[PDB]
Amino acid sequence: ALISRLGALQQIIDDTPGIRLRTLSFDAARNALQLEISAVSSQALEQFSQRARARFRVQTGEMKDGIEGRLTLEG
Amino acid sequence: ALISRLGALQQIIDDTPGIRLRTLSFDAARNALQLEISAVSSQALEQFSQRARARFRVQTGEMKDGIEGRLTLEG
Repeated sequence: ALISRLGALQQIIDDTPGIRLRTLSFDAARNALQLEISAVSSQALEQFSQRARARFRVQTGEMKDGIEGRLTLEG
Repeated sequence: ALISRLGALQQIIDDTPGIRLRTLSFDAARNALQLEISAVSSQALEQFSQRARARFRVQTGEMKDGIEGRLTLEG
């Protein structure tokens, strides 16, 4: 649930140009994985959001020379 | 660094009676993995701390019906 989802997420990050993992947090009790993404542009972040949405449950939101994305996955 | 260390950590958690992962956080920039452990007792948390210390760099500290451990790994 954690280890296997992490590999999938890392694959999508790695496959997606213009994206880096900035931070990641996991809460066992909520079985929730919170991800903060750095992106070169809004276009790159949308590339990533829809790839993540294709594999997992949900779009990536928020956003803050400096674009960030927030994907809370639940399982 | 993240994916491979996670599997090692999960092995030690799983091998150690009386321990559960409560939360986990990773900061890419510090290449730092923060772990919060729930334990049945101080004895279980010491069992875990020394296993983690054997594989990684550092002892697990803090502590807070409710014992917790904090292992910040750096890589």
